[PDB]
Amino acid sequence: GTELPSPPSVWFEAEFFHHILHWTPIPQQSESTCYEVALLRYGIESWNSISQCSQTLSYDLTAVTLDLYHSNGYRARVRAVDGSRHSQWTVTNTRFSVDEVTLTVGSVNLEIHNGFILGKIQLPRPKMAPAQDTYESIFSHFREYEIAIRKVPGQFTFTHKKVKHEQFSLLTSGEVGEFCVQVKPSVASRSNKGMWSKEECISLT
Amino acid sequence: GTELPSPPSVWFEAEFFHHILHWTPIPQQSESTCYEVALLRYGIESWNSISQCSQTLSYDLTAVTLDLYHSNGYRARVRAVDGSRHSQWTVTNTRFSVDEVTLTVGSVNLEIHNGFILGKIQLPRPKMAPAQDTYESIFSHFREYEIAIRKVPGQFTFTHKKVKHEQFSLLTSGEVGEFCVQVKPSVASRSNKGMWSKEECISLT
Amino acid sequence: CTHFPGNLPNMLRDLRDAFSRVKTFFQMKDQLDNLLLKESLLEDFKGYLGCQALSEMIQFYLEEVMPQAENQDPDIKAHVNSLGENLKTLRLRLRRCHRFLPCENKSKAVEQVKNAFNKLQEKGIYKAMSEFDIFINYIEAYMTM
Amino acid sequence: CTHFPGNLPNMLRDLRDAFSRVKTFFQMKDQLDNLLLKESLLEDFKGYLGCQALSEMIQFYLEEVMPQAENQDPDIKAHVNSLGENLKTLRLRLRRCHRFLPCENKSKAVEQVKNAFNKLQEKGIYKAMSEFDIFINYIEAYMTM
Repeated sequence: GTELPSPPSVWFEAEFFHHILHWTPIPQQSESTCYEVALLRYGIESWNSISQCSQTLSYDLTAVTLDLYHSNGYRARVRAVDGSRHSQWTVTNTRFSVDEVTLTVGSVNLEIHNGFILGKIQLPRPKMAPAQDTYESIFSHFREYEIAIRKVPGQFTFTHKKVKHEQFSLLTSGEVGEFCVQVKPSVASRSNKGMWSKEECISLT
Repeated sequence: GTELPSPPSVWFEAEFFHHILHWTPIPQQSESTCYEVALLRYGIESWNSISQCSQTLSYDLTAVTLDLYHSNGYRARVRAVDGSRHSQWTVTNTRFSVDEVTLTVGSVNLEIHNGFILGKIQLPRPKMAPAQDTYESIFSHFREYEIAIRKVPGQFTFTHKKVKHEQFSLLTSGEVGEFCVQVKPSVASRSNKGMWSKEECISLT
Repeated sequence: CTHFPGNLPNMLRDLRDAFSRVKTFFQMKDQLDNLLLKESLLEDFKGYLGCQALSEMIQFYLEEVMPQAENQDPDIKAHVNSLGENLKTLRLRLRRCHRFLPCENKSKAVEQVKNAFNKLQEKGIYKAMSEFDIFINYIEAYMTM
Repeated sequence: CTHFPGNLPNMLRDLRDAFSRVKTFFQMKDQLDNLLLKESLLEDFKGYLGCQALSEMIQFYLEEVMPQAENQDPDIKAHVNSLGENLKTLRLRLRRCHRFLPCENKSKAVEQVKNAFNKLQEKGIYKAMSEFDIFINYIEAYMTM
């Protein structure tokens, strides 16, 4: 009975230099309970307590994994603490590496031309990212982007286009109105899932 | 009986661009008999009669084997001819190649210094040799020379020295008189036999 | 091989996508934290022994590792063999286009010669042997480069 | 290997000198005049497949050719085996000093890894498999050069 339940599960959720640890609370958690988060760099048998007590279900581990893209990854564990008792540790099921990072774009700029609409994709430049590590620098080859284009006025429908450059063009066949765009990034050799960008529109008129 | 005996044997005897064919006469050879010499370049199934009749036991085949050092060698054959009858052909036992060439030097120059005698070895520059094919060019590495030194006045005795350069020096420890020298060449990687040079002497006084 | 303008990526994604199918099983199974595939192996892949190092590993995985795991736990014996295929499928594409895996490529001239030698038979043993000096001259020629 | 300042020549002379001992026998025996060891083989020795071409030939002679001749005519079965030795003796010296025969050289990192893997056993199958992505990242890294 004197036992304190361990977090049901611990997993990473990350984007380029935004490595957030996540976990499920123990059942029937009192408010005096918090979680101790620890870390381990694969290759070094050494667990490093990062936070001794966090009253939340997530934790930004970026700062302590800034060398993820030049490493073999990490392992993170969480345990419950209440008074002078603590649960067993609950470790991530898989080694967190660049393979578990969700690709995203920094933003999208749109300009209107003759029958062309010039599009430029701004890759993400997070703060926490050291200069030596730019998106292009890490993912130097095979960067692609799926594009979705919606017309307005109009219904919620999209034309899909596939590009392999941060820049692309859109044919304004001979229409007017607003044109909304969203892009999802990817790396041809990697299987990393990606996320659609916040739509970006432009009034042709 | 109507048979005409074939040359007992045919072999090459050569130095740098001086490829002489040789053979033993048939037994009891009349003077109206001569030898027909033929040639073959290894890789081409084709015998080429070089001389239809030669009343001698040797034949300079240089001119027709000027590409010996950039080839896989040759085969030569000889047969006896008298009136309208001729012997079977007698071919060389081995393919004549650069391996069957006797190395020799062009000459040796000697100068007298303090306690040193400067020696310079002149590699052979035969006429028949095309420019592209200099001794150094063919035997680019591992050229060595054995040197024999005789004192005069004195007896017929020699001091032996081993050099790896066309130039060498001789210690005149503190003696006078004439100093005769002879050199025999070789190629460290090749097993080609060599010949001692015509002695070259120099009056120190 | 079409100079491989760049058809390889799709093959690595194929390999990883195959691996993700067994990633959790083994990563939950492996509790040790030391690196097995040291970066010394990486340096080797970059050394002028790279090709040989890479061939050996692919061989190692396909012959020793995967066979021992696929069998030991049929649970994923399939999911793993699939990965194996993606691998062989990669190796094949790597050596069809020189530069990447020369060390697994047969010599053409050597092939024809072995055949011409077989097409001779009895006369072949004799001609190969009596051309030995040509052999040495080739070998020697080689070294001088 | 001492960078091989140049101890190889003495080894080629050793090889030829061995060959001269059987030169006449086979050269009197071989009556055909076509070249068996075409110069295409020479070009291969100069191509970036050189090492592989050279290894194959040495293997060819030592395994197929010499064994079939030494046996077929014991007359020189010795004189020939001797040549064989000079050959193996050469091959050995060629690969002890990289540059000449890299293709016959084992990878050190790959050796240690195979051993560390053997020193694990059960835990080894699991760690090699769960590091597969590191493997792919190495392979991929390789290609990008």
